[PDB]
Amino acid sequence: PEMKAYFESLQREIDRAYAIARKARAQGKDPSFDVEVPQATDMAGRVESLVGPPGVAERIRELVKEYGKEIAALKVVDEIIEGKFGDLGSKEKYAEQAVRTALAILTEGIVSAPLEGIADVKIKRNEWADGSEYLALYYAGPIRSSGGTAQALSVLVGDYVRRKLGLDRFKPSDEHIERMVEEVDLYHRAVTRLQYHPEADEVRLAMRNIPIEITGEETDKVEVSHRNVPGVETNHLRGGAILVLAEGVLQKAKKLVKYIDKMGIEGWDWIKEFVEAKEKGVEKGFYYELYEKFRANIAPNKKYTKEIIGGRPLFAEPSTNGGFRLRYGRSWSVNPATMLILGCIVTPATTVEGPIVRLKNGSVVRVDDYETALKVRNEVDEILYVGDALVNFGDFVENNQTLLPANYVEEWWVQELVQAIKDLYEVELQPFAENDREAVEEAAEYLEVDPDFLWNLLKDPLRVKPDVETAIHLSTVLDIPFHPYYTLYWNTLQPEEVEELQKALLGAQIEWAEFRKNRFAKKVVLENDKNIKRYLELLGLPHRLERVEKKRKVIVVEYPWSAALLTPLGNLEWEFKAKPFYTVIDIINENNRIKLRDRGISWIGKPPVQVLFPIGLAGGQSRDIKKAAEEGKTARVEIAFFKCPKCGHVGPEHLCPVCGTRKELLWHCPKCGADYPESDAKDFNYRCPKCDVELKPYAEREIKPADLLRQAMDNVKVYGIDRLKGVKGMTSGYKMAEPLEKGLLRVKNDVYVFKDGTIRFDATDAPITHFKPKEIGTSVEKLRELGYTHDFEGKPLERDDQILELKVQDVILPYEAGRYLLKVARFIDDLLEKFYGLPRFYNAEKMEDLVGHLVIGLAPHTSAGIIGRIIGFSDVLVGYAHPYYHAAKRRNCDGDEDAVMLLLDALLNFSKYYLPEKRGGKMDAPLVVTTRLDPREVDSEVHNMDVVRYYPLEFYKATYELKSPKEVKVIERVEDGDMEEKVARQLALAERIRAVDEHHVAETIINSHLVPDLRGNLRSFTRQEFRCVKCNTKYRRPPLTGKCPKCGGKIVLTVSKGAIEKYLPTAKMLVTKYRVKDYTRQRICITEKDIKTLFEKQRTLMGFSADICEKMVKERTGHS
Amino acid sequence: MPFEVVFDGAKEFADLIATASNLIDEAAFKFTEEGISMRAMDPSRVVLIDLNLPESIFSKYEVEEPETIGINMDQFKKILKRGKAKDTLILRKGDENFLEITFEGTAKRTFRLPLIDVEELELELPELPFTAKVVLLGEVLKEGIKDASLVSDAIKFIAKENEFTMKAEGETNEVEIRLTLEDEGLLDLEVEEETKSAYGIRYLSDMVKGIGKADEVILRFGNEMPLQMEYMIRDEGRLTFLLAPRVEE
DNA sequence: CGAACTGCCTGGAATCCTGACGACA
DNA sequence: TGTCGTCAGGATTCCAGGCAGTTCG
Ligand SMILES: [Zn+2]
Ligand SMILES: [Zn+2]
Repeated sequence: PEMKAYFESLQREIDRAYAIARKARAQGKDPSFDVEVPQATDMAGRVESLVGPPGVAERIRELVKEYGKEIAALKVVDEIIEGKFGDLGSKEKYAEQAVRTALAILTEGIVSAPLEGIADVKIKRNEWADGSEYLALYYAGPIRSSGGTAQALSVLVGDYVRRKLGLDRFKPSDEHIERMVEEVDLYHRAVTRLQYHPEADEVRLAMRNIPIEITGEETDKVEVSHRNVPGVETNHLRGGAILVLAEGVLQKAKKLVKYIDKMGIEGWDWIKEFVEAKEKGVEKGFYYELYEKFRANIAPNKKYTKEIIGGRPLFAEPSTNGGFRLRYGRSWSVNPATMLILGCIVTPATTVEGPIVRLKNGSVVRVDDYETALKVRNEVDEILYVGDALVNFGDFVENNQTLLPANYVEEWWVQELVQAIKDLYEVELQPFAENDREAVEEAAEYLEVDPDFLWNLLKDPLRVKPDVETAIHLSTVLDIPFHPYYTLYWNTLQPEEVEELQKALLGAQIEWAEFRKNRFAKKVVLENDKNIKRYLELLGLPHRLERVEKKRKVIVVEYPWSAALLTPLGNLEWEFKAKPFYTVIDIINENNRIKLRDRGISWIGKPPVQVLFPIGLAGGQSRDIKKAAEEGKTARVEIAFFKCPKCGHVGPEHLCPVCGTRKELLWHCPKCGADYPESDAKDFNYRCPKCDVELKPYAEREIKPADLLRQAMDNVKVYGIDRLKGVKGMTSGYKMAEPLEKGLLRVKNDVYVFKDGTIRFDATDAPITHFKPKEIGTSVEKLRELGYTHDFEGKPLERDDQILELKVQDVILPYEAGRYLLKVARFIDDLLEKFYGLPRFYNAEKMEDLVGHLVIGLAPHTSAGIIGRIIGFSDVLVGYAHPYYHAAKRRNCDGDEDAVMLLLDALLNFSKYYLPEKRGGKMDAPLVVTTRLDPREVDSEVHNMDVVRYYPLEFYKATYELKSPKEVKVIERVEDGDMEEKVARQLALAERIRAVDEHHVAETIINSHLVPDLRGNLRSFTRQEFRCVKCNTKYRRPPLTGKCPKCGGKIVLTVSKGAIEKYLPTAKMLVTKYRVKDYTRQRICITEKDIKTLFEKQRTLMGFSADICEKMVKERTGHS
Repeated sequence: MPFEVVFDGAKEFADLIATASNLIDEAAFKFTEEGISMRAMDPSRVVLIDLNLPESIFSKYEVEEPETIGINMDQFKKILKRGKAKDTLILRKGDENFLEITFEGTAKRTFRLPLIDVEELELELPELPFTAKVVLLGEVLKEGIKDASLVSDAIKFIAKENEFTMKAEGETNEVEIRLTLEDEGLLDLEVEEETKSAYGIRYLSDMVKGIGKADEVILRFGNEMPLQMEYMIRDEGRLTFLLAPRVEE
């Protein structure tokens, strides 16, 4: 509805900013006259801006919106190959353009892999065996993290265009497969760790199955055993192609078979072969059957085993199992109380309960809120439970992840209760919200409860928790299971030990209290010496400790915590017995007229350059322009110079500051001594008769920035500068200039910058299911004037604590990001007031004034910038986002954080010339902005809106039946330095020890870090590559010549011995704390290596240096 | 545990504890009815510092019971940076872990600090035959070690009957200083036989730069036995450093 | 009529945050 | 692409000995 009008206002503001930028650029003080960042209309516009062609948008839209995206892209590539819109060159160019357009369409136009990562694609013939074909795929830099899905899709489109062109099948030669497997094992063992360990037979089958051969590019300087292989221009390592094929076929099998079923091409049954190969892995209680099902479920055990790849291994807590809570939600989050009391990806959830531990006083208490957490975050003794974190079902998990066992929750409990009373007493009601007057009145009359209490319970059962007395009272009418929140964990005890527990309970003191025909209790006083306190403490129940009572250790448990343990036992009326193949809950349900359920069953588990000023060796190392101007030295640079038609001055700047016009660009042949303008260059076909070289705009010559700095000085009119340096190397092909005035303004503003060419700052966000103005810091009248007039349920906005749905264009952004944006806006207004004399559009000078404008977010591997509105803030060092602003392509793109930027900053400092020629960084460039992400407006608006706070009773009841987690039908139905690191490691070990009660073993990652460290140390010591101090480029040979012949000073060497000298005490303390074998040899070896490399020269009469290393050495010597 | 020690001007004690802190960080001052004592070992078990100060050094001295207290050397070095030469240092301690440092003058200063404990093991040094004793001035030794510090680290002391020599060897430098009874840097000699030993001068240079120029020193050593350099504070207290030489040539 | 006894103040030096470098995964 | 060690380097404050002003047989 009004969201369309709000988006229209947003695009109106965007068009106003665009008109302002156009009026600014009308003067032309930069080599650019058009808008570099246009707004995308749709996926068609995105792919057209990525690869084009400029005008196939109509056909793309028609095909997609009329027949589906898959066959639409298929027919579009068919038309592109057939040349419907005309010709564009040769067949190779046609195939390249078709592959790029297809990949951009299937990826929705977010990845720049076919744009720059895959530079060229050619077809080459086999001049050795039979004349078959291979795709020479000239790749580039930004392809090492192209993504497994993108690589599989590229392989698919390559096979498709090969089938279209009709080529012959390449014959896999013995030398080819040998060099392929050699490169594979080399990359797996020495170059870089792989995400999927391949096999020789598998890679051989793949290289034999690929019809046409594939020839990539060079990655690193690593040779092979078989030199001069036919087909490759060298003998280097094709690690790029290796990782491409690996993450394409050996990792993406599921999406591969999905796209196979979508397309319908033959010759891919080897994926079914790989599926088959991976497929080569009276006394009967319900809980025993559940345990048998969990044992048959190999996915949790396989995940627990695969979790050993990272972090300190074999450090699991024996008290609580290695898993978190399962809260099914549509489409992880752990309570920050555990983080405060304290290794994977984190996510905050503060609105839920916390764990329960014991303190130094001996008592046991649970963590509830931030104040108590900060109070007791230092007096902990041992961690008993981990808390109740939430994992959901809507997660896109694959590889046969079995169903995680659910639990009996309070919501499902009260749902069963209200359904039972509805089918029994014939009373209709509406749960999950505030009930109606008559319905709640009849329910209160039937249950002997208060209507307002029932209303509050239906509003929030976790917040409004009923007393145990009334709970058992209402349970005696329906024989419903027990209250989960007041139900201990009993799924890890033996009934033979439970018998001793009941004996100790009978031998203790007890006082009673009853409420409404419920013979419950009032308090239990026990002695800690009456039984083994192991499980008495592992139960995790808040008790009170007492010492001066004629007895050493006394414990007392009062209501509503004693009844929670006594009423399930029937007030010790009936006798308990031990029975195998039947859990404690099963025995309790046997010896009682009330059946209960389970609670704990879910166990899942440099250089800091600022401005762009090419100085090279003319700046040395620091490259200070002030230093260069003071010295008065020249500079030999390969740069592009300009020329003014009126004045005639020459310089590397864009506009001529002497006159009032902008100087043009001159062309020069570096080989010859000829000069020609752009007109003569375009007339002579860009060819010089003197030197037959392509006419290049830039040339290599000398310049004097010492006297050239006065121009920029009088242009900026401000001389406030302390420290400022320029660039050293140029990665672009044209090596164009950069605004020196803007660079000086950035220096005077004292901000940082990357090698991208614009200003972007990192930020971390994480979406959540709700949104609260109380937390985001915005007033009701502010939201009203913003455009919000009703809440998530249609009620007016009057309360600040109004729970709302997560808005799309909202920002939870930290104070550091806010201050950086304020500094960026200050620099922006300063430049726009000093460059052209434009009035300040934003006029932002405070922290709160920025709320309302528009910014742009961008993730790695995303060539499109997502436009968002500045509505919100943050107080903590982290933030939140929206599921639409943060998609899967922005989460698994080799980076979790995202860079933020301002639209004016991009419009004023963006230039494609700031992009390298062949290679590229983590991303190409923020080329196009995107803001429209309509989530089925006229189709599934209810699907987009109704996502929060729903509990499926059907799946809650059908969770203990070993259901298939890949049931798409049921899924759709339910959807509808050293100090900090060392201290952190030591504290982690200490807290793990407190949790496991001082019982641990040695680890393996310490050795996996030490042994490669020792080997690298030895290799560096045997290499000894030195570098001259002032002669920064000339690397001196390991043979010592006294001093650098060009610099009579010391030569900096690579010692690399200070790191191991600091890592040795870590392993020493570890081996002193815990005793282990198979590594004392490594310890004595590294110690003796240090000793005899230095070869402790002074010793007194009284030594006796204590050392567990020497102790174990003498012990082994005596044993020998 | 409670005690109170008042003294008008303690810059000597300040620089003394500063040198002790530069030597080592973990140190414990034992307060007995006779006064204060301290003995600091070395983390590399090569150097030993000892100091004793009786109750005839400061102006006011009132102790309750002999015990052992601990003071962080970093926290003390962050305190002596404000000690005026004309101040009145008052160290007060009660039963709680509160240490009070008071200064009376143009503005009454009082700093309270927490008192942590040090558990360094104390053992009496066994007796060893010195066979070489000498008493010299501090300024001459300080300037000699500061002249021979930049050339090398192993300074060789040789002592014969009524003869002393301090030399500094090397490959491209040689320093030599002769000392007799009629010289300007020797107070008295008690040599027994011909001794010669080379010592490192890092801690030596630091500890002799921490000590003033007019102060005297007493060296006790032998052929290759460890050296002991002692001196007196206000003719009442004693302070001695002890360290072994090297075995190399 | 000369000698210690300070201020002080400026040279010499110790300390340290910043700017280069290389190492692993 | 994230991390961790080393090195120099110049700007800084703190200490010490020389220049100067001053009260004593
Ligand atoms: Zn001009
Ligand atoms: Zn030419």
